[PDB]
Amino acid sequence: AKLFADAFSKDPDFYAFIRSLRAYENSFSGNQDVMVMSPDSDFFRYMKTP
Amino acid sequence: AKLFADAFSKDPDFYAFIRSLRAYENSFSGNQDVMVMSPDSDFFRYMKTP
Amino acid sequence: QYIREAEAYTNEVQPRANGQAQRILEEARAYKAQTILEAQGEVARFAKLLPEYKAAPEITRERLYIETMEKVLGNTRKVLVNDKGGNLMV
Amino acid sequence: KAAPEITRERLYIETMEKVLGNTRKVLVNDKGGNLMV
Repeated sequence: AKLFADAFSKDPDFYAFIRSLRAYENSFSGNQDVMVMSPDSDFFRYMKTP
Repeated sequence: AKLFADAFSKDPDFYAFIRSLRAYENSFSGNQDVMVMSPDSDFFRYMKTP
Repeated sequence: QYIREAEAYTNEVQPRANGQAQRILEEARAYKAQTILEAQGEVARFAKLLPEYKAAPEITRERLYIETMEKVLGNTRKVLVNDKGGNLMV
Repeated sequence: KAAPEITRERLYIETMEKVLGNTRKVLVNDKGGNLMV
């Protein structure tokens, strides 16, 4: 634990970011998980007309 | 009980946090469950635009 | 004949009661020993873990938080739906 | 630390592309309505 702390205390936000983005890959790993979204949401913003 | 009481009375909050996470781990073990979040919750913070 | 076979049963059944009684006592003793030893193990582990948390509080936590949430979302079917919902009569 | 925004954006895109390739999806306008499994 102390080795982890001394290492990762350099930049908290980036560690949180990358660790969450790697947790996501393992979470939703081959399981039925329906997801309702809008074409007006954030990630699909390049489906609009231009 | 005597041993545990002499044990944990150095930081009540930390013992509260731990021994609760292991409770969740050991309780949600069975695949029989279903759970309905909302995308605007906290754990899925890093799923918006940036 | 029936009277003497009943007498045989009377003289035979009782000792096995002493047998099973001693067994249940000894099993209770085993339970006692195991419980106290497990208690010592847990207290020692927490005692060792605490000071390094009292070193760096904020990042000791979020790592633990994420590491437990990974498994808690590991084994449950999940249905992500937006809020402002009205009713769900399955 | 060399260039934050570009690496952050690329990581976001890659990880979400991987995650949306395993979960079933239904894409509907969420202006009003409700449903049950």
